[PDB]
Amino acid sequence: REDRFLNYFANIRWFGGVPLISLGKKTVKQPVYIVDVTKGIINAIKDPDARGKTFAFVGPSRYLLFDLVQYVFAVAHRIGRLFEISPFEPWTTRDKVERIHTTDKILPHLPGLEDLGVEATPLELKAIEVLRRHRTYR
Amino acid sequence: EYVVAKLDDLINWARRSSLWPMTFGLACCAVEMMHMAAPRYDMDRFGVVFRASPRQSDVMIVAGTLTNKMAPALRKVYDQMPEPRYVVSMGSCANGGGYYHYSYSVVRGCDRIVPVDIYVPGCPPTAEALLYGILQLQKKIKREKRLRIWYR
Amino acid sequence: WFEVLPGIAVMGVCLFIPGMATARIHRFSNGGKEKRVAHYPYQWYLMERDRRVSGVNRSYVSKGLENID
Amino acid sequence: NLTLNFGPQHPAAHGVLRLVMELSGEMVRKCDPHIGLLHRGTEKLIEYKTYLQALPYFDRLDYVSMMCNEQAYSLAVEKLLNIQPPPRAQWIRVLFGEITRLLNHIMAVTTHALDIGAMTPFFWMFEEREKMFEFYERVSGARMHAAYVRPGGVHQDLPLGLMDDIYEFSKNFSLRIDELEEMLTNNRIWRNRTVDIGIVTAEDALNYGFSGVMLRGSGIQWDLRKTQPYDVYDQVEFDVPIGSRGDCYDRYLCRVEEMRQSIRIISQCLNKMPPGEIKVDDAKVSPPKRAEMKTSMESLIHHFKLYTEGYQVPPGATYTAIEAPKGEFGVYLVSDGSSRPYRCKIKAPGFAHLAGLDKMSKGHMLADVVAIIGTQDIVFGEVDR
Amino acid sequence: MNLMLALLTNFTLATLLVIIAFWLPQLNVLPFSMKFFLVAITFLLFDLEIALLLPLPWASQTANLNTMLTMALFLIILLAVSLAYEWTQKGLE
Amino acid sequence: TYKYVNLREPSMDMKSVTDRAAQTLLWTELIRGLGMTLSYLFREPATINYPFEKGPLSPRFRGEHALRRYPSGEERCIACKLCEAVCPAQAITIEAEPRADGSRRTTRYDIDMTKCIYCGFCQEACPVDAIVEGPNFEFSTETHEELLYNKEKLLNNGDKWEAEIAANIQADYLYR
Amino acid sequence: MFMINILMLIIPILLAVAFLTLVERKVLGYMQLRKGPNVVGPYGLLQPIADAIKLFIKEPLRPATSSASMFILAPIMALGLALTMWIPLPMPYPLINMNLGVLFMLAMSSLAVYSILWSGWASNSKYALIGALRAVAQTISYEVTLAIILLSVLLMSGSFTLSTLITTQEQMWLILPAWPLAMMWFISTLAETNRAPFDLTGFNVEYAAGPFALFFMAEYANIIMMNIFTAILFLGTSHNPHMPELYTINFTIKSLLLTMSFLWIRASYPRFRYDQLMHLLWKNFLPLTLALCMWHVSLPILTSGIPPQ
Ligand SMILES: CCCCCCCCCCCCCCCCCC(=O)OC[C@H](COP(=O)(O)OCCN)OC(=O)CCCCCCCCCCCCCCCCC
Ligand code: SF4
Ligand code: SF4
Ligand code: SF4
Repeated sequence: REDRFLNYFANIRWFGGVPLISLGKKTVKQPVYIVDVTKGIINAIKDPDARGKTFAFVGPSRYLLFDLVQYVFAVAHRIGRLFEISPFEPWTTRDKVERIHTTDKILPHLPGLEDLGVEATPLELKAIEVLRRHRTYR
Repeated sequence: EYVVAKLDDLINWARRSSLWPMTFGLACCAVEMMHMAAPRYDMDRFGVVFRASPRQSDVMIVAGTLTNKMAPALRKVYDQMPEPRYVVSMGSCANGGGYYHYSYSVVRGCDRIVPVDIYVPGCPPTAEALLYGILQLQKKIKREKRLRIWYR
Repeated sequence: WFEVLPGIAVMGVCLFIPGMATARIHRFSNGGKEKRVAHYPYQWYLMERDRRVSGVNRSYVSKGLENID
Repeated sequence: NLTLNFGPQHPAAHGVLRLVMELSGEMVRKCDPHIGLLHRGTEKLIEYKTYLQALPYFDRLDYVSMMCNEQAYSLAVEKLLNIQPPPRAQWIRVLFGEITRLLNHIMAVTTHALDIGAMTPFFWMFEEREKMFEFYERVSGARMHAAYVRPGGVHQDLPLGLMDDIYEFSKNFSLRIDELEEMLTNNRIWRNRTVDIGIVTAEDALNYGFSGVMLRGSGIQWDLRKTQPYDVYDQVEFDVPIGSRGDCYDRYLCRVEEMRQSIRIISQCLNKMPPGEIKVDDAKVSPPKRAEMKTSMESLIHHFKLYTEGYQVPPGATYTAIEAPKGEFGVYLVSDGSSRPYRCKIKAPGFAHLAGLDKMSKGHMLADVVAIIGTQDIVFGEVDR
Repeated sequence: MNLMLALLTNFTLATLLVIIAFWLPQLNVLPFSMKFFLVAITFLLFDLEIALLLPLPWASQTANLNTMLTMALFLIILLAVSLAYEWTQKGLE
Repeated sequence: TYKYVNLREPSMDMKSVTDRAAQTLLWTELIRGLGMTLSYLFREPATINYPFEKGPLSPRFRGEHALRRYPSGEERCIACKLCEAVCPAQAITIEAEPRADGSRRTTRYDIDMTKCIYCGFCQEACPVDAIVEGPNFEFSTETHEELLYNKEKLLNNGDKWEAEIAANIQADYLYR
Repeated sequence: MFMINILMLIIPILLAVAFLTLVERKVLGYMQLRKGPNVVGPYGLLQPIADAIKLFIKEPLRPATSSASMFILAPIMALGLALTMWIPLPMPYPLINMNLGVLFMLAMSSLAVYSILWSGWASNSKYALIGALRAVAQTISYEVTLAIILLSVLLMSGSFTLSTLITTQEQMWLILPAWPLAMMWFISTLAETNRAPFDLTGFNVEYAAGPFALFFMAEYANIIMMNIFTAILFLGTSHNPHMPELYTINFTIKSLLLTMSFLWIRASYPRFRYDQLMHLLWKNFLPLTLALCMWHVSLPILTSGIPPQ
């Protein structure tokens, strides 16, 4: 609901909506859903025998496309900061812009999520919830 | 800094100088608050104005007894409040639901729904310990906004 | 009954300023003289004339009998 | 048609009673309100308690009456137990039973005059109301909710005082009711705000099962206050008001004359009280005194057992009702034969007095509807019957 | 020449304050009813015939007066006869 | 009996209409009446300055719980359980045990100050007059986890004061 | 230094009503047997300065169901014309000597109804869509009851400008020939500015802490303005050329008493139940207005007392 990476998109009401960076090469990474994250911990908290055997979190099916950025504006139809405003909680034109566009689908020999089951969530069903813009009905 | 931390002795003073409360009259604890509005223990003009629209509130007050037919309607009004809010519930039936406590259709606590900060006990708290609870609340505001972004 | 009297002496004093201020501007801008008003076009014609012959460029100064003797 | 639910709105009055309005443009012609905001599980809850232990849950049934409730309970129990209460005790139940009517009939006008929107008669009368809660604290136990009337008559005697206080109180009250006469009666706008509104006068005004005012002040002379006795209550002299037509303004003018009766009765009751005892003497129902439950042997066994269990009530159904200051008060107390009662079904006003809002409302405005409600004097938590 | 430099301060002051109000110190990162129509039409009728009634105080420092007397009273007549036929039907108004 | 209020036919003659015509037209009503009954402002405001001033009470006023004891400390409670069986909210819970001296005392002692509905019957049920509703409204902590009073609040709370308590019982025990 | 006359009229008039919500309650206080602000002042006088800080701290959440270009547009004009109407007003010297200004006050006040139609409409449904309409529908009925009886005293005073209005009332207190008009002046002006007897007045409930304060600050700006406008018209004061200070002493102090009247009538009366509220204008007010409109024409003619201009 209230992460930074998916809310980095659609908070870009601007004089230009550019992807990163006008290219559909590496997009995207593996957006695992947040219920699967909290479900992996509670199974492992008395698993047993899960010490040292580090685990990896599978995402959805399967890699992902450039369509995601077009998927934002299609369906959206185009906490202790301060008393007034924080002076610097920016979009950070620095190494922030590259920490997500470096996908690295890593080694599948980690067990790491389906064995710490059961976590299976698509993207197309949970996308209605988090996105919220001016139409709200159609 | 001595310069910056001097400022929140105005702002965290100003919010504890003008509170615009909502009251939810549901049961017999509503009637005693009206006598606090009656000018013996005159509730107005000790920092705090009378009733107000549901939009412009800071301190909501749940009084009386909650039923399961009111548990949705409480949360929706609780969402519409702005951010520096506080919940203070009077009445012994807002702290565990008094007795009626073992009944099939009474919200157990008025704490498993909203997060509440100050608990006044009693079938009717006699509009004598309740101004004492409000001066407890302004005493609770010793918080800071500077040295929060100035620390982290 | 007493406490309302400091309430009266705040907002009522807050209206004392602009009537005092404006009457200490146009009196000050014309040097202790009131401002020449003009409601009819014949009335303006005096100020349109007399500014050109006052001494240099002013409408709030006079010449008097001793000008042309 | 627009289907607005002007109710849950915390627009003063009593932020509750959420209903529907199928208004025909401007007129309403269809009103179907919803109740049940406080159901509380009352009538199921009493089925596990005893008689003395269940008693304050009658007290918290109104917001206002503290001695008119529990008057409808002990008198609903003493008939089952073949007891008349002692004579000093009956003069107090009429005194506080004719002092709670000087709490409803103050609240029934001011709170009606606040929905309407007048500010100053709300503060001009509750500041005089404070002179009366000092009585409640001085006699029983608390601010309002007092477990004071018992089945064995009065709990304890009122202390030294309270006779040059009530006479001090009641000799300076008719000036305060002469204030609101200047505030509302001779005024035109409030008269224009309520004339010919809620004209319900036919025999369906009684087929709907209404109790008093929104009765006799609309017509049919009948009341439970001198055709049915309670205690020493017929030995005092008074009259009952009747208004002219069947609207709200001729059920409003009951309540001005009604408060002009309770002053007479208090000034008649004080002259007639004899000295005597408090409780019923046979002590199978009343507890014995504190100076007795520390000396003899017979006192403790009829003390220690009388709180583990309650009384011994004979079986056989019963029913009664008295004059609540807004209506009848039905209690159909089913007895079984032990310390714990069986079913205890209550009838409160508002079942009749608000189901007949359907007949009363239509043909009229929307701003009429809020002005209707504060005339019947409907209090929620009391519609939990 | 300040009229026009007289209100320009007033309107730039209102649009300034909203930016400190709605903007930067926030940063969160019909059914038709006939009876509610005919009064607007009725108002505009009596809104016109007060503008013809409007030039009166300049119409007194004038020539022979009984022309200006008997005719100015006639507009009030037409403003009043218009009431009476409309007074036959106002509706729930 | 009867009374017919608001039942009076009008006058309807030449002169008395002028009292009803001057009423509507020039408003001799609504100002002589309602502009004078408001003012009426010169009376003294009867307001209590609560942190400084306080209001009246009664000697039989209820409030905070406390426990008493004899002269030099004895635990006046005898754990005869009667206050438990008449509590309407069952806020009492007592586990007793023979203490090694021989006389029975308490181990756990609870008052659910949340659930406590203040029927005060505990004050009128103890034979050895142990529990007393102490007249102090000092309250309002910040958690639900705190108001459940254990025993070592109550003996301490019964010993923050006693002369407050011991004078009210001694002025009221003759009535009850 | 024309600019410093501007800032020494706009700014010193904001504190004239920012310190009135205090006075609103204390006058309300000492009727109900209760005191003013007690803990903060000490005499109250430190209360509104802190409360003014709060409404710009508290977060103004915006409706997602509305536009933004229309929603802040109504507070733009709210301080615009409701402060512009102060400008050609004498004390004893106006900022602008307008040749005609009584029409100019009505020309600006007629756009006050053009603001309420914005905020209810562009926001939301029902309440904000139907409930905000009726309030225009009452306040369109109080220009014809306003402007006609306004015109009936210009027939006797003489002209349109306001500077001649002082000289023509130097002996009179002109309520004495127009005490029937004095009611229908003050009743109608009370009704337009949306106050306690004439109230039905969703066009506020959607505004959070930011822009509610404007349409609480602009509405109050109107009410002392209808006081100061009745002040120069009915209860005219004396004028001294050599002593201009003595004018303003007995000028605002007379308007300050009539300022209390809106606070004083509010503490007496109920509402009017909308169907009556327009019914008491057309059926009841308006036929007397035409009659007295005919009255002030024939009588200066049948006096040979025409006012010169
Ligand atoms: C022949 C010589 C030439 C002619 C000379 C004759 C002189 C006549 C002077 C008449 C001018 C004043 C009368 C103007 C009309 C007044 C309005 C009115 O009377 O309406 C009456 C109002 C409507 O209801 P109604 O018709 O009475 O029906 C109910 C009957 N029981 O019912 C009411 O009574 C209610 C009153 C109106 C409600 C609003 C009241 C709010 C309080 C306002 C206080 C005003 C204080 C004074 C004004 C301030 C001073 C500037
Ligand atoms: S028990 Fe307490 S909260 Fe419940 S109705 Fe009674 S006074 Fe109100
Ligand atoms: S008050 Fe009585 S019943 Fe309660 S613990 Fe003490 S002795 Fe036992
Ligand atoms: S104080 Fe009241 S609730 Fe608590 S034990 Fe005594 S009677 Fe029961």
